[PDB]
Amino acid sequence: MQIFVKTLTGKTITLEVEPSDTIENVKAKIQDKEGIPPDQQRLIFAGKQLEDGRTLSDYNIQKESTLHLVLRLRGG
Amino acid sequence: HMLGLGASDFEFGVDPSADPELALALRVSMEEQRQRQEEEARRAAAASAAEAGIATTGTEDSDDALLKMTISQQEFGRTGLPDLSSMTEEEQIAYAMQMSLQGAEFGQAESA
Repeated sequence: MQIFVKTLTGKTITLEVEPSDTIENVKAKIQDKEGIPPDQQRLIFAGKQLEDGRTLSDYNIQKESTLHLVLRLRGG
Repeated sequence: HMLGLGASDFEFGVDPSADPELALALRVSMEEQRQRQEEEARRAAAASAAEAGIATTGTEDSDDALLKMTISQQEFGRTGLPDLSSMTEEEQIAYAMQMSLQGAEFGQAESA
């Protein structure tokens, strides 16, 4: 399943993932494509933040879905 | 299990004033849903108004009868010639009104 991810810079990345893939695996995929650490990557959709322990399908995320990626800073 | 209670700490302990990255990310996702809820809300307004609105009957008791009875007295009147001696003021009116209601473009246009 291919999906799009828009970052705070209006940049949209198209990656290939599955519905059973967890948000943690999706963050690692964005890192290999750009180079950002998965620990600082945040996936937010429909106004709700996705949990690394949850899978894309759990958030009704289907192909062509556009997720929002944010850069988490060091805050405790 | 613990005394951390992580429930209303993200929607109050930090709020959007703690990070515009979280307030902007939720403002872009909520906006995309509204544009879809409306475009989808009205999309059904036309799918239900056309199926459960115009797709219904009304009051057509003699629909073809008006088409046959009217063309029955007008067709039998005219055949191999414009028989007007038999057409009354209404029978002739049906013939004069039939050729006048075919397309009244103007009626007054010869010299200028």
